[PDB]
Amino acid sequence: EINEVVVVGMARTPIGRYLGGLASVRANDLAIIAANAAIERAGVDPGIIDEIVGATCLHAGNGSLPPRIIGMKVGLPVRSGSCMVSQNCASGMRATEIACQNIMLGKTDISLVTAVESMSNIPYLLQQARSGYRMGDGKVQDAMLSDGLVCQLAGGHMGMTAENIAEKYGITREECDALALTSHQNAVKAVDEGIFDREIVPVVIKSKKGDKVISKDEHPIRGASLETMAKLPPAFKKGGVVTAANASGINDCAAAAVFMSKKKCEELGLKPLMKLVGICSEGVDAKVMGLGPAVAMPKVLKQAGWKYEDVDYWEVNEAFAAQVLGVVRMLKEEAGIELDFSKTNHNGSGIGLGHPVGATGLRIIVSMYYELERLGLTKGGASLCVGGGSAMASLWTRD
Amino acid sequence: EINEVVVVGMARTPIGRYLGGLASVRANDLAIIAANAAIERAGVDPGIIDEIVGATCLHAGNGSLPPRIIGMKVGLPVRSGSCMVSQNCASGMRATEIACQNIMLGKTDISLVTAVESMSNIPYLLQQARSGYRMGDGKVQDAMLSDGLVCQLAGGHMGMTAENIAEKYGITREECDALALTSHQNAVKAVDEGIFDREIVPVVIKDKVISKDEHPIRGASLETMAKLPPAFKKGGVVTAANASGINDCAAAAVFMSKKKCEELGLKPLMKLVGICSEGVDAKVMGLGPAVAMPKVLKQAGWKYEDVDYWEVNEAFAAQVLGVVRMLKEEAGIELDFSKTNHNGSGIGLGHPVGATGLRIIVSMYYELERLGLTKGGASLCVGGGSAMASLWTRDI
Amino acid sequence: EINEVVVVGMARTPIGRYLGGLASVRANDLAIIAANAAIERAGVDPGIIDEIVGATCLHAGNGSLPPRIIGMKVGLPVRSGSCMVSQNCASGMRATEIACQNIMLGKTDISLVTAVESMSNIPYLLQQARSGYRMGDGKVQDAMLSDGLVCQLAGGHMGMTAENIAEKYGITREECDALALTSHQNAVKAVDEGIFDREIVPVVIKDKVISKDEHPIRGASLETMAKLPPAFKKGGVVTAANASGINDCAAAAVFMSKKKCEELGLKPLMKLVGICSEGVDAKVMGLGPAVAMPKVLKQAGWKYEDVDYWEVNEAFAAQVLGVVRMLKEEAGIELDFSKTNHNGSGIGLGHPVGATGLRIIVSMYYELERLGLTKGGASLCVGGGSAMASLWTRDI
Amino acid sequence: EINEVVVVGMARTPIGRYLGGLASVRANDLAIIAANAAIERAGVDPGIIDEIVGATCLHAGNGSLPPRIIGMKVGLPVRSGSCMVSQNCASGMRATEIACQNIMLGKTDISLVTAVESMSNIPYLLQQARSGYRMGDGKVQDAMLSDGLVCQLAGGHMGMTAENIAEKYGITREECDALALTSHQNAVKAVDEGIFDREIVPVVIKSKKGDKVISKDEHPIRGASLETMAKLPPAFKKGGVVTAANASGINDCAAAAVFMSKKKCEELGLKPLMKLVGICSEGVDAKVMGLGPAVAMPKVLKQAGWKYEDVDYWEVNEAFAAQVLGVVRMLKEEAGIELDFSKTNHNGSGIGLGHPVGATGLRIIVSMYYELERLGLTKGGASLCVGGGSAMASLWTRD
Repeated sequence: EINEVVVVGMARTPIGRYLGGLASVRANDLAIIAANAAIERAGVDPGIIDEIVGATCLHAGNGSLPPRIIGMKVGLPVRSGSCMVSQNCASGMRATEIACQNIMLGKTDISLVTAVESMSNIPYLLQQARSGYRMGDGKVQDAMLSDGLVCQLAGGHMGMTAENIAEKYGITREECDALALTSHQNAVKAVDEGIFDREIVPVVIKSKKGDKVISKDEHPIRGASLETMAKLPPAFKKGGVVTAANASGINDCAAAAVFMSKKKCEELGLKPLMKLVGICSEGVDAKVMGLGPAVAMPKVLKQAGWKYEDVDYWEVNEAFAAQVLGVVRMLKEEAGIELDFSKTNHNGSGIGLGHPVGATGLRIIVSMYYELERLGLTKGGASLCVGGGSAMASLWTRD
Repeated sequence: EINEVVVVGMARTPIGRYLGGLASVRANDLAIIAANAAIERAGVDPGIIDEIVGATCLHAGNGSLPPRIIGMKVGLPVRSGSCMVSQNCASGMRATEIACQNIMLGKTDISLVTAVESMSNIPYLLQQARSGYRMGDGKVQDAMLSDGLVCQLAGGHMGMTAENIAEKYGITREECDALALTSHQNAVKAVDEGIFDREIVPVVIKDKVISKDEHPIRGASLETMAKLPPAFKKGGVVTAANASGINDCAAAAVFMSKKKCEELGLKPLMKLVGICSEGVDAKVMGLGPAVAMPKVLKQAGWKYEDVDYWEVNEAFAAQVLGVVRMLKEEAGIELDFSKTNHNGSGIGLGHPVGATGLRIIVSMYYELERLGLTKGGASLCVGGGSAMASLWTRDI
Repeated sequence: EINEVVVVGMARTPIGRYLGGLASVRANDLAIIAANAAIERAGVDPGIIDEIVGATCLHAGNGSLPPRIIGMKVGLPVRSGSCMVSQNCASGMRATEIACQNIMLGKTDISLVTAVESMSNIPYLLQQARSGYRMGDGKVQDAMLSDGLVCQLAGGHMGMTAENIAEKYGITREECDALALTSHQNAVKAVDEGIFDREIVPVVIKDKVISKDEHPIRGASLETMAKLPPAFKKGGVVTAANASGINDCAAAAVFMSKKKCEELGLKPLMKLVGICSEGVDAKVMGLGPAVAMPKVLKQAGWKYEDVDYWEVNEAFAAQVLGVVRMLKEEAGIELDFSKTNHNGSGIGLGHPVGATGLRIIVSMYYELERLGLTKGGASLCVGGGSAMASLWTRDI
Repeated sequence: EINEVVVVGMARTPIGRYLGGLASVRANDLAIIAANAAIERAGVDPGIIDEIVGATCLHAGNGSLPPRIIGMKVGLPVRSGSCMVSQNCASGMRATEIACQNIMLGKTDISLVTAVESMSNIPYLLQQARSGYRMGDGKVQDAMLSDGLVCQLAGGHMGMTAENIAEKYGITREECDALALTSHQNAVKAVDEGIFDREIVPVVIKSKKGDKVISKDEHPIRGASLETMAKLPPAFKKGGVVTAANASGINDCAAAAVFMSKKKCEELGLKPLMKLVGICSEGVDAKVMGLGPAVAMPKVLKQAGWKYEDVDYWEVNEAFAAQVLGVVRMLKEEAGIELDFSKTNHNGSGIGLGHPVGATGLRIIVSMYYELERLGLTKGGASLCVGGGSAMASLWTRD
């Protein structure tokens, strides 16, 4: 029969601003810092880790199979496995599943999962450079948009799909700005109070004149007020309800985690932090991808036999304020769920802290656990929508 | 209670030459052709497919999560799952594992796997364009190399790790050119004989049509191989002819739990027996198969002799000759070439990286079917070192 | 006291096709070949040449002040002067004027003029690369168009200004295709007959060699011209075949004061009589010659009848038919095609922009020499409108 | 016989910093501002100007025959001539010659000369984009270097040729920094005192929130001291004497001038500012291009029958401090000239004010005149070295 899987170490870097504090740190070097932190915290010798499952949305520019580069540099054995997975925003959560199911089936005993996105260092593409443009102008493409944020099925930017959710359920700019403010404010609150200090591993910038250190998330807007939110123009559509402040940002980050079979963790005398309960995907139409969590969360709860009210804390990534309010509505209408804001996103989410696409899937799992630990809770869950529709959700317990 | 996994449909496009007959068709449309072919050969309604696991080495330029695009265009339901996986050369073989483990654990009942590489359409990269070059020249990088064929751990192109194996085992070029020739000739023979016509779905150009593998060096002679200069090292044994080629191709397969196939009334073609990864040092990643094949065999309770036929990709002639030998010295295996790569391999037919991992699986089965055999296996080395191997049986 | 100006040596390379036989040779090395040819045909020691006036339309990609590089490689003394001039299509004809005015005023005694366009090697531009794109797609611009063929004043490609002339004078396509055909056929005839062998210096490829003009549409028929679609306007009279082509070529000439040529014991080939510019509105820049030819004729005291032969570049069939007519209506000139463009022109032989201005001068002379004639003239329209014209005589 | 030529109007924009105040103004729009200023100051109807001779070093990116665009936009008649000339740093001075010799020979009566270089907006090149890179990496080239500052004949940057002059004549870092300081200090002096206000025409940046105006040259280094000059590292060679402070800068600018036959200026009742006396080129080896002025200045003086001491004021462009000190030496050794620093570059030159390559050739002529006018002098001269060697010099008088 299948093994039980546990998490033994978890870490993430700060979430940097687009072209901000971490713009000088390429994705692989952020992954190495987060991976080393998780490995040390677990107390496992990197030489016995069986594989690395690396998550990222934009491979381009980071070399041949970056996860193999990241694994070898943190000391994985050359015998270890390596692969790179992408499910857009849920990349880190799908890497977690792939690794855990490998452990479930006995294929591995210890698996490293890295999730990273350095959106400040995504290159531009020259599509016709190989065979030549022959004649006439072409396009030098921003890969972060053409290969990531701009969905072909949706027809435009992710923000447009949030506008669809606002239209369908009739969400207004006032409701979006209200929710968005709390995220910026909650994020500001937790950042300055040091709530993220435990999970964070700092990133050190090796400047020539000196040596700077990034230890704090830097996306949230300080001094946000309900009237300041109302002063921003629409960011993606004329008269659209989505703005830069009520929409998740563009950001850099890397998260990592060490997973293990329950019995391997016991053999090594290590401390299991929490146990995988469930994890799965479930899609919605690309044009309303934001509602994915409203179908993934009930599904994973069914697979595990839990009721929504059983989960002690939730980390539901806020891609856009309208997107969240659409999830609340769909969860009330087509599910029997009244989203418990008192046990969900306590310290801000994507809107306030940012959305490093490739890292976020695992980021919210890391943050979920450490919030459980700070509040002495037991059962946690994390879900998030995905560009294209295929959303994910996962459930965990601290035994 | 763990579910049995069977393959109901498989397809692949012809293996086009670098900048050749398929250069005008992008990766996504190549994957769509193969997937539609595998779907109709399985005879399943694409509306009930639970997920797509898409393999490719270079995502750059192909849009947002191509596997989601590929799935929706071939008719997957919006509730289906989607993801992109890369294990360099074995990407197609890892996507298979991922989908098969989803079926093993009951997460899904029907999973579509696509594996594609359009190396003719890999874009070039401008790394400093976003923040600006400010002053001074920059680099317009060939992503095919910087993000694929050139490995930092190995210190250079994949061909250097082939040269490293040559030095380790003192493999001369004559052995490299001799193996390469038989790979080119075998590919030419099987292409002209139409052996690949069953597995192939043709690519229509919007009105020309490509339907034959076009990489094999025709008229290859023992001595034409000797006149070519080394390609990656001064005085090295690796040449363009005895090295795998750069190519375009797409392969697809529809997997299912055995209970689902019976319920739907379809015919399982072969059942998964074993699948696994196992790595070697990046400097000699070509030796990967020599550790992955004995492992998957041990995992499955199979001895090497049980396998009727193997599809073992030839990344480089020196690499294969190193695998033949490491298997002899550190394993108890004398590689049986009479039961391995009958119809040319990576050297003769080409190496469309993203698709190869699954391509050899497809070629494996149809050779089992053509020879009335039962047990088959496939394995391949991987850039970086993490090789893979798999075992299958038609005796469901 | 103003000095008399004579031409002692002239040369030109074959007119290669866009991305054709000369695509591998850059502008500078094409100019070096022509210049060396003109130098030895003049029989002058390049060490005493006082300056080089280099013409080209697209400097981008050819290094720092190419004319200085060209001069030093063909053996000009370091004390020599150097400069680059551009009047789009007439660049070669303006460089000639500049050098001839330097000789007229005693500033120099020997001036070398090179005129080159390697349109196959014009680079693409990244306008935002320096400061950064920050976010969002950008443009990779074809400089050949943005910095040359596409004119902002005219509102579009050079072909639209040809269409504008067609509407102004109601010129149908049948007239355009008919003139185009004779230009293609005449070019084919003269190419095969070796008439251009005297003026041509062949280009050696490092070991193939190009020596014949390769643009003429062979087997051109009245009805093949009618099946081609319009190229620049919906329902427009301009097609690729009746429009001038994109090409590569270099021409060179060594000018001298008549007193210097006698002092050195060399043979003057022809003497400058008149040269000037005169513009028209950019929207109908093709009509330029209809104002530049009567002006230079008036400037020189020559009537049109005095000129034995003309080389008038054909930018577009409609453009020439407009020039023929504006010359009739506003000037007293009925353009004598029996004494104009005997051996194909821009439509048949191509339009290597930077070189054309001087190329037609070279072709003019050798036709005068081939026919034993004396007085010659050359003129051409220019992107933007500032056309030029010149008059020459072998009766020094 | 040949006509006498006069200048009737002159203007230039401020010299902006590389990527500085004028980085948003493309070369053609700077040329239009300078051209309109010169035309208005001359008091000539633009509809009768016979031609425009446009000077610039880097055409790329500025459209089809920019001088024709610039001429039509300032109101030249469609009958007028147009052409673009380049002699690297002497581009503006060669455009002046071409136009003047056209007037000398009766080909034109009124000629507009524009000289511009917007080095902040020089594009990058993709050389193999047309036919394709086929396979392997290429180079995305900085055209300002590959097509301008980097000389193939010299083997490297212009700064290297200045190092050759320092080596040949044994010029030391101390002598270079001393001269360079005075240029920065003299430039600072004249800028703040408004000495350039007459010749300058301001450039207006049409920002959205507001409207900013550039009216002052912005290259000179404020607070320069002899010890601050000694603190900068070599900019182009190990242990080289050339630094960013003692080397001319990278800058944006446009200058323009209206030239006329003496008799055409009289017919229109206009005021001739000064009369062309002489103008010519003379080259030196590309590897020591800096010494060009030491051979061009004596030559033009011979053509005109003047002695060096006859010139009331000189504008000799300082490309590099070592380059100038080499000119002083060559003028003393191979010419009989003791460079009169008391009548040369009173208000700083290329080192202090900057070196917009395409505009400088005419810039120093404009500045030369207005310094003559401020000091009530009569005879002026302007010369400058050129990348590759072909240098130029010109002589003028206020009658």
